Amino acid sequence: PTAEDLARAQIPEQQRDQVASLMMVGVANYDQALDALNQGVGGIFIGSWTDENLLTEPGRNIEALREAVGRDFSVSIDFEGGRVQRATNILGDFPSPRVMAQTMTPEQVEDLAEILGTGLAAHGVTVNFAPVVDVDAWGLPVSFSNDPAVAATYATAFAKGLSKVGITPVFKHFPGHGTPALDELKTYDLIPYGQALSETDGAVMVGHMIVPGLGTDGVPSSIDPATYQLLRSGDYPGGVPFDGVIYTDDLSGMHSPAEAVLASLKAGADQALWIDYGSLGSAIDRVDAAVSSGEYPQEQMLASALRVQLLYI
Amino acid sequence: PTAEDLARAQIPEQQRDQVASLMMVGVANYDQALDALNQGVGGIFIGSWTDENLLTEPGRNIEALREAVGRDFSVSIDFEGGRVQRATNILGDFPSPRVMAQTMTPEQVEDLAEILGTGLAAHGVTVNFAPVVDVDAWGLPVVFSNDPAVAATYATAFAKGLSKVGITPVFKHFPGHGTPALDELKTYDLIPYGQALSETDGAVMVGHMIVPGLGTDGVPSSIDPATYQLLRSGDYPGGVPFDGVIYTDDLSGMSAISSPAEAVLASLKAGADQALWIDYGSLGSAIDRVDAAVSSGEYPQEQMLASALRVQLLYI
Repeated sequence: PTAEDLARAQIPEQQRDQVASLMMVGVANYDQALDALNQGVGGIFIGSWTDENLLTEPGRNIEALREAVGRDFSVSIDFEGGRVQRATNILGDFPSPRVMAQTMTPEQVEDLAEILGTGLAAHGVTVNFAPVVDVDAWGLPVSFSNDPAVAATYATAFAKGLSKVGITPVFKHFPGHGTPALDELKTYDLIPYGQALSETDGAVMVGHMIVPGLGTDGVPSSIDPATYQLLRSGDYPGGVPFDGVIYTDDLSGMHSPAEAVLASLKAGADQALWIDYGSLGSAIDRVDAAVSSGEYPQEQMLASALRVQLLYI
Repeated sequence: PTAEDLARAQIPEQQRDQVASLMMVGVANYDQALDALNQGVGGIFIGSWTDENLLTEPGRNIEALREAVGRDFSVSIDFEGGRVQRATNILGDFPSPRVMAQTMTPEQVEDLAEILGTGLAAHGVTVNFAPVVDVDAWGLPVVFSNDPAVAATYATAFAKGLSKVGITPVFKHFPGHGTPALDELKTYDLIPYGQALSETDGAVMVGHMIVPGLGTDGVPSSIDPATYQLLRSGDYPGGVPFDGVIYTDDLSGMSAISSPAEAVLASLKAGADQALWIDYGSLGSAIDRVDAAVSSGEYPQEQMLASALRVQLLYI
């Protein structure tokens, strides 16, 4: 059968569970994770402060979660290099992107991601919110004169090593940094997504920056429909259309959380990421009601739910 | 012209510089490091106590130290995985040794150490106080539980990876963390040193633990001469004689189970080649204390110079 037809068959039956699958919440421990997944959430996020026993404690780690929940779900982490977190004592860390491109070859970085990704996979991570593809992050510090082709080359290698061991890489943060106008992003920070999305299977995460000339004035990109339409169409130099899953950056570090979740989904996101402090049920209430009222059109919601289900096939 | 001849010729001229070459201190920043190095210290130790700019700031990094100081010197770091006491975050980190053994092959661990070591080398590191060879660090938590052959296999693979990129690995902590009696260590925590010291060029760090059945009752291993004699002779199951450089664990934190200048002298007298400590305020005092001990014969001159030769060999 067709993979899409198989995923369509895995879309949840109840509408509350359909919209819940479009959300991904940061969790602090095993209990919070199980409570979120029992409400239908499509995935959980392991944050910098997340209890490390959730990775290592037998009977109360990710394998136990998959046991207690009889469905497929995503497990994300932010493992991009050069940043200590609770999970570092367990899983290690990449160097900072600047150190990797300064001192290693693209082949070493790809081989490094395969090895480190092996430890991530063995602990039940399925999504890594990395690599950064910001051009200046892979270059030397201090408008600038870094090379987008370098950022594209190393990000592509990094992502290929993760994919070899079954970890979905996610390029971030679309459409890039340096608030410079869209035209200036198209000749610089947008270039790496070209090679990134045409040579790997990675997903994309949209950031909160406000881009003059993209969509509506003063609106963060993560909740502006023009951002997602740009990603879908690929209408930028070197861009290729993208029909995979689009994540948001953490909507809590941006509105109320529930309104921000709905705002991002309505704009075109497939996975609304945020650090849940208990408001998950209120968000599901608000988003399910928007589908019933027509504020969130049903076919857009179901098209996103199909993209989410394709992750598990 | 042998390798040992070339190193013997680079041994410092004055006796004060000779004994100071047997010391290695933690440094807080570039200005402190350059001041330590102009006092003749053999090497510096980068850690969580160190200004991160010392690794990165142009004109104030390690490369700039090597330009300001004529002679060769060592730059150590503790970069091992699973420890919170990290010098910096820009270099990445290994997974914990348990995670490495659980989830990766020894071929992956070797290649991992070669890759991460490349970043360490490009920032001026020459010595890495890793790997731990304790059997339980490489196995599951304790319920003869874990297999010393696994610790030996992975610690050896880890060490070979660092060497490929010019970083000296240091096996630690001799004669073993776990305090069980020497006879017990001989059947367990001492086993990995056999493969480590016969298959690699790694150095060895002696710890501070008090081992019953080894030397004087109640004396930490780092200042007991019997620890170093055991390491030199390889007088334990599977052990080979080791004539490389022997480090002490951080002398500036030896616990109350037993002054800084006296600790340096005691560890060198006992057989160490590199007296290591973190709090650099006592460097001048230690140079004075050990220098006078060589003049008075308390620290025999041929022992001190043999150690100085081992140290110079790291640079040839």
